[PDB]
Amino acid sequence: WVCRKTYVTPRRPFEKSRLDQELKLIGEYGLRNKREVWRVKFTLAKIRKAARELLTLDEKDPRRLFEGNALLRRLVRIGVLDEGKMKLDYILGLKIEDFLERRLQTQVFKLGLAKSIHHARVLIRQRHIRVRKQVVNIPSFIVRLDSQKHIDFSLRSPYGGGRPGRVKRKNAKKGQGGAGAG
Amino acid sequence: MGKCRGLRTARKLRSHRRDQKWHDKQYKKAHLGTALKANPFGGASHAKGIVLEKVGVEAKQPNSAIRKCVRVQLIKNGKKITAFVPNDGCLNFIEENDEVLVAGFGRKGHAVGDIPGVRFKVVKVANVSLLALYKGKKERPR
Amino acid sequence: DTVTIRTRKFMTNRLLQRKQMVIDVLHPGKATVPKTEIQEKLAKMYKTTPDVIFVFGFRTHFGGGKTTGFGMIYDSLDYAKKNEPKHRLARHGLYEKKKTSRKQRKERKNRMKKVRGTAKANVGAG
Amino acid sequence: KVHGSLARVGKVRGQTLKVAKQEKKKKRTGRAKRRMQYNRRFVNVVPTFGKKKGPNANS
RNA sequence: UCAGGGUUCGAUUCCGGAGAGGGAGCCUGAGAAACGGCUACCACAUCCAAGGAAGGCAGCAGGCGCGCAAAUUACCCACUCCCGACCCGGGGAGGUAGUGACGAAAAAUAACAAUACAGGACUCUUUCGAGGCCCUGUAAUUGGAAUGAGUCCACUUUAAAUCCUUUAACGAGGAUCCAUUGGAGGGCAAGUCUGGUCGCAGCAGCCGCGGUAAUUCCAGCUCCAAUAGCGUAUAUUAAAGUU
Repeated sequence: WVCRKTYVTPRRPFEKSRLDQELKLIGEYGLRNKREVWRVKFTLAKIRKAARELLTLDEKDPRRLFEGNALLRRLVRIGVLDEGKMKLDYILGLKIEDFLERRLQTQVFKLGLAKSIHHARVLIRQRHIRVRKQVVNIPSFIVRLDSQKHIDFSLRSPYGGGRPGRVKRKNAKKGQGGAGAG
Repeated sequence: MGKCRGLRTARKLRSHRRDQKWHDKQYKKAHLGTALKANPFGGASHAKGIVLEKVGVEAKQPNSAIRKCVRVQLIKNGKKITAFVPNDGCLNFIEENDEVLVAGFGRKGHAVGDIPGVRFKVVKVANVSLLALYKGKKERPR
Repeated sequence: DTVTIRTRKFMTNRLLQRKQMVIDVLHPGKATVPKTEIQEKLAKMYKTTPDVIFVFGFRTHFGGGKTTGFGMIYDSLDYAKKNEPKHRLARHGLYEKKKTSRKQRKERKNRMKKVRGTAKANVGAG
Repeated sequence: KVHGSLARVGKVRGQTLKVAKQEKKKKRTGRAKRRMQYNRRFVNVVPTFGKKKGPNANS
């Protein structure tokens, strides 16, 4: 039906300067590939293009008002922008890293219960967390501002209340069939 | 500069450009179609033929080597093309009076490297790649 | 388990003589229970008894915890038995189909086409 | 010398020794391959005076 | 595809048009110069007791041929609509499944402690040295913990079923529940390592490598890039202010 790409490739194939930035950025946040990086940078450069229009439109054009007002609300609703700013010039001061703070795996680590970031991604996938009432398996949730005070573990897991795993209950049955009857 | 900048000179611009575009080499091949008629390909990426007989082809200086090509007749034209064979010992995996699949070098019209008179190479002998014959993950199907 | 049946946007659909709502269901440590069990509980929430209740849908969300379907409740049997698409009546049996597979119809039809006056052989006889 | 003509194919590949030392060790994929790449280059932290070394050096 | 201006493509799901082997003529009807109607000629091809008779898949499947090149002689009118004298009948329209690395979205292939060395802020000490913190890989075994991949009863899905989601019971110690595709002289991210070959064999888009000391060939080890994808050929755009 309707399909389109969510990322673009770099114009240069190789460049010592570029590769180090993409590598070290992936190291911090535990990302799997550069396709998880360029995805972010497509969205950002798209938003940077839309903003770049409206600044050149006449001040108090109706198109410029209605777009900007509802746009900045969305940037504030995800929390990559403040309302102590609230104008279009600060869109261009926005950059790549601020998004990545609002990723699920980043917020698990930063404001919750994890070891290193590499641990935290595994917890999201193995279904040990929820967002308000709802299980997730996607570390690319990007998390709305309101939902940061509802990040909790899951209500059926061995982490908190719920049935144990098959490593524990296995060893429990080693007390009954591994050394209790075997 | 040195040319009209009228306001009613759309005709004198758009008819001039349509003429001086034909002096370009690239454009003149695309739109006359003399390309299609002269080529042994129909513009198709590959083509298929039947072997006529192995040959040895001498190299252009400074390099000196013997390059062991083949010569092939085609299915759908009956005309003849001289085609390179890749890596060491892959000549043996091509046997006379069988079919092969050919393909251009990667320069799209011109002879490549130090070998002259060759503009084509060979990729598959009989639904089996030169790679798997060479590497040894497949065998001759006969 | 202990499960909850919970309404959602009721309609008194007088023209078809039924009452159609959503069947919003919560299940705690389980989810996805038989549809038969569901209509029992709805029988003893509007006192209409479970043979004029009909339900279907019931897709279960991730992790369990909720399931949502669509249910009808007819005033009498005959209003259901008349209106009702056949497969929903046969869903808890009182009707079947036969008929018989597909094809045996078309190959007979074209043979019936090539006779005139008497086609009673082909209707029974091949 | 060259004896038994120099037109012969399969020459260099049919007179070379064939040896191996195929792995028993399993290499990492996906996430962890980038994790090691990050730590081994930048977060060690070794670097010293101007040098040419590269990330390979079997010299 | 693209800064601005453009360039290239449009058989192909919507709308309009034209045509049902090639030509011509015509019947019926409100509407047709109709081909799932008819008549003739021409090109084909079938049956025949040789007197005659019958045919047009650029409809859905399927076969031969052609080529570099393309799926099941499957299930069903429940949905969506249409047709009829009709609330009831019919529909290869259409829906459903199969084949499917054209292409697009999502994101697993091991995470955490013990010991072990290793680094540096910090502390003590004239220094040596010692303590200790933050972390790192890396050896040695392990230990505890977790999960779907699969296998699979039940429910659900639907016309009937599959898939998906939901749930029993089995299901991880790294040797296997195994990530590959290309490259390492320069352009261009990575070996003036080891063995073999000696202008031979081969590599090389380009510039160039090989004539017995090959950082470029054939192999081993190591390293680099992208990654469930990567390479190659060809059309075409940007690069091209080289239209």
